[PDB]
Order: sequence, then structure tokens, then C-alpha cells
Amino acid sequence: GLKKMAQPSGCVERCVVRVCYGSTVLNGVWLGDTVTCPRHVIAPSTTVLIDYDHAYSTMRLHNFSVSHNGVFLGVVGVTMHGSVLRIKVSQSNVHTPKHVFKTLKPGDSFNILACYEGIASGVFGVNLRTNFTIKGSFINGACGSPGYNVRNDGTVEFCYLHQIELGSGAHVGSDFTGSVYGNFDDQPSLQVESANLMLSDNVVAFLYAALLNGCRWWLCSTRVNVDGFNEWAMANGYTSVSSVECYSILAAKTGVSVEQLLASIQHLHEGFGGKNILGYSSLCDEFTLAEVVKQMYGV
Amino acid sequence: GLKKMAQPSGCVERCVVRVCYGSTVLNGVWLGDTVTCPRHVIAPSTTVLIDYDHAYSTMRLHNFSVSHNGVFLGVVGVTMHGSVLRIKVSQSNVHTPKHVFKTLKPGDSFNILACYEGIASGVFGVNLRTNFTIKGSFINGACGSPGYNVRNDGTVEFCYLHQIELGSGAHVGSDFTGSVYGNFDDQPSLQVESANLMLSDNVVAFLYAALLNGCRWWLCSTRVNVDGFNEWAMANGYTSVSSVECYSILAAKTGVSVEQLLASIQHLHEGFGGKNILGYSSLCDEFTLAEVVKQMYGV
Repeated sequence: GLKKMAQPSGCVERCVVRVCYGSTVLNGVWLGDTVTCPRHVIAPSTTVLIDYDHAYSTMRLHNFSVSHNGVFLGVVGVTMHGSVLRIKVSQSNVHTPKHVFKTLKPGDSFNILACYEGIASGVFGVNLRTNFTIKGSFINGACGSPGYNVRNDGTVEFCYLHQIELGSGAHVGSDFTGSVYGNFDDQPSLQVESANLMLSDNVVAFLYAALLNGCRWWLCSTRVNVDGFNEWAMANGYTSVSSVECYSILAAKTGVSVEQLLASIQHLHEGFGGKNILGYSSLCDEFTLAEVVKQMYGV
Repeated sequence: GLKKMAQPSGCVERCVVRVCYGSTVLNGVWLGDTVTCPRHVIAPSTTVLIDYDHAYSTMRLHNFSVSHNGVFLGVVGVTMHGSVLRIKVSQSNVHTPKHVFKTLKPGDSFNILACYEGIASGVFGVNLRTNFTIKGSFINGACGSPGYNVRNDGTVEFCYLHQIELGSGAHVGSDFTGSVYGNFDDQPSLQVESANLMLSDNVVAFLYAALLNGCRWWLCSTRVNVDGFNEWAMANGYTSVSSVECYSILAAKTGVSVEQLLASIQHLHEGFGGKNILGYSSLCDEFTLAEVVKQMYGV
């Protein structure tokens, strides 16, 4: 069985703050004596292009208001790093978790804590897509909502700060160094993301989960090797497959090689007409190998 | 957009404890000076039918171990209430949230905090089906994982304790009074749940969500009234629709009457062939009216 789940949010909830500059309000993340938030908070109200260098030069500290659960924090200084601000505050968060900062790569799964006015409202798992966007559920005010992962030793990896929604509905964020994923602009514009590719590593994991649930009507006895599959994937909207050996735990429990699943992807690429696999009517790239193994075996 | 999300888990994480009796380990929920957990924890190791009254009669308090983050709570007394135990402990949980106990009805959405050995591992939203099961993701050791909702005023509604996985893969739990949802047996058996019905209320909410995203190819021009739909619903595996008055906010913005959606359900009852609605190839009863309203408008 497979369910997209989030890792527990409690340690991240204790870091979320409300950041206001003038009338503009969004979310930030308070670790130690630093609050990180999108620099959009200092943008002037205007319909023309934002000159953030100018806004930063004219910025005054007294225009900031930063609070955690309605308790206001004093602002000591502010510096700008790409698309984020680093706000130094006059006291440290006593609930700062053990943490690091990590930049995601396409195909990485992570957790979003959707926040509004410094208050978390929801949490869900997501995948960074090949076009460097995610499919979230955000409404007005979610800017600065953090993305995270929790390592096995309990270390929180801070990896995402929500920045903008594109005209297509795709969501764009930055890492905590201020680099926007996919090099999108952090202000309204007419930019469009590139076509989404199916995450082949995730589809292989999905088909192994199907096999382990007794669903195998689709299984191909043909084999396609990695080099051949990667050339096919180029022409058919799929990513390369990264490797084969990481699936050995599932290859052994089933009797099925990764190369058989690569052939099966090519066989199922257009549709199931009109059967289903684990309830899905087309191939699913929602679940990583790590998620399948964790949810099926606890590893 | 429509995404299944969970409400943040921090306030519930601080209530999960590890409950051990002999060698048997599961999860409990620590509120005030009471820990509630499934009575399965006192079951003998055997393949015969469990007599829980006899297990309770032979129980010894010193066989219990109850711990939070590796520190042990002194057990003072234990009573059995249906399928749960209420363990009195000598310390109160200083992180007990404002809370009530609520019994779910089919069609209700709630959050599951999946836990193992008293430690939370995942959080996800589920919906109670008409056969009083949920489709979660659990492996061995998840017994006692709590289900909750958080009210607008901050009150946590505790509504579910995970009990068993059926042969089908569906999951069964109890409420905090010890009543098993659907009155399934809380021990290994061959029980088969009745077939699920489509939750018509949730399908209506889902079609309102599609309208608000410009997805309208499926809208019937004609209408069916509630009485006519409910007659059809019996014959075709759908629940009766509750009322038309609830959807007025959706009926306003769209602005489509519930009767037009009920007619659309009748036409879309068979497949979409081969179109899709918000990515789905069939009607989705995953989302309640409250969820759609909260996710679209923050209310």
C-alpha cells in the first residue's frame, strides 16, 4: 500500500514566524537569532518591475515587524542574499532543532508546511519536478512557507522557501541561500516552466509496489537495458533511470529485474486501456524508491 | 488546485507514548494523567481466539512499561473500555492540548499520525468510508496511532486509534471510548467489510472545485432533483446526497446549482472516456465540502 505522507511537522512549526514590512506580510523561518524570508516582503506596491537593489538600499529596520505566535521579536539587522533576506533578531529561538541547509535536485521528495501569517495550516509531501516546480496547494499569503526533510538521525534539512505561483499554477521556491529553483524571477512576470518529465526512478518503484501487492497483469518479459531505456526516455517524456542496483531489495522479493520494468514502462507508456495498477489509470511517478521501501517494510 | 493535506501534527506528537506489556509494544495517547491505547497490548501470544476479559482479569500492573522520549511514567491503574485501555499514570502531560473526544461519521475527513514504538513517523489526511474503514499506510507496530482534527478555535478533536488491518488491506480503528468503527473485531480474523459506496456529498464538493479551475467540459445543462438522485444513488452504489443548502458558497461562486452537479454525476457515472477532471479519470470522493472551501478560500 502507498500513501503520500508528510514527515511530522512539530519541530518546524516551532520555527515559523510572521514577517511584515510596511503593509506586506509573509512567512519566515527562525533558527538561532536569524529569520530567513523571501525578499518580496520589502517590495514596493507597484505594477512595474521591482528593483530589489533599490528597495534594499532604502529599507529601514523600523518598518519590520516579526512575531512568533503573536510575540514580537526585535530586528537588529538585515542582509539580502539572492531572493531571501536574513533578518537578525535580538533573541534566539530556544526551540531551534538540529538542522542543516540542503539544496534539492529534481526527483527529490520533501515536505511543505503551508503557512499563513506565520501560522501553519497544512502539511503535505511533494516532489521537485524536472522543471524545478512543485504542485502545491497554496493561496494568497503562503509566501515563505518552508520545505524540509527529517534525516534518520533527526537532523532537519531546510530546503525550500515558497516564492511565487506561475501563471500555469506551478509553484516556485528558493533554497535558504536565496537561489531560486530553476532560476525563475521572484516577482510577477510572464515566465513559463519547461515541460514536466515523468520521473522514471519513481515509476520503477511504483511498479515494484504493484508487484508486491499481487498486481502483475502488465509485467513484460522483455528486457530493455539502461542505455536503451534512456535513449527511449529522451523521445517519450521520461527522465533517464539513474541506476539499477538500488532496487535489489525489491528485485529479490519479486522475481523481476529493473530491466523488465523498463520494458514494461515502454509497454504502458500511453495508457492501460482500460485496466488499472493500484487504482491508477496511468503510470504513477509520485512515490520514490525510499518511500516505497519505508512504507512497505519500514526501512 | 486540490491536494489532500494533513493539519499540522505538533500538538499531537507531544501526546504519543510507547506502551509495552510483556513483549508486546504499541502506541498510546497521553492526555492529562491518562494514557489510552488499544487493548491488544495485553493479548497473549497465541493463534486461538483472544479472550480479552480473561486477559484483563489476569493483568498485572508491573508488566506495563509506559515511556515518552525514553523516560518512564509510573502506572497507577488500568481499566478496559471496549477495545481500549485507560492507563492512569502518576504524571500529567504538561503538553496536553485543549481537546475533546469526537466520534466520526462516514464521509468525515481527519488526520492520521502514524507512529511506531511511541514515535511519530508520518502524517496524512484520510476520509472515513461508508464501511467504516480507512485507506491508510501502516506496517507492523502502528497500532494505537491516533487520528485527530483541529478546530478553528484550536481545540484538538481526538477521533481515532488505529486497531487492525483487514485481509483486504483496509484499516480499522476505534474511538477513544473504545467503540470500534464498524464494530469489527479487534483481533486477527477472517472478517470482510461490506463494499464501499461513493460519498455523494464529497463528489459534489469535488465537482465544485473543478468548476472553480475552469474545468467544465463535463457540466450537464440539465438538472436532477435530490429525490430523483437519491433513488438513482441506491441503484448505483452512491450514498444519498445530504442537502443543497451547504453548497451555496460554492453554488454562488460557480454559480451552479447542486441539481446540475447531481445530473452530471449520473452522466459521469461511467468513465470519462477518455477525458479527465483535475487529473482524475473517475469521480473522486476524497474531499469534503469543508476541505474544498478551506483550500480554495481559506475559510
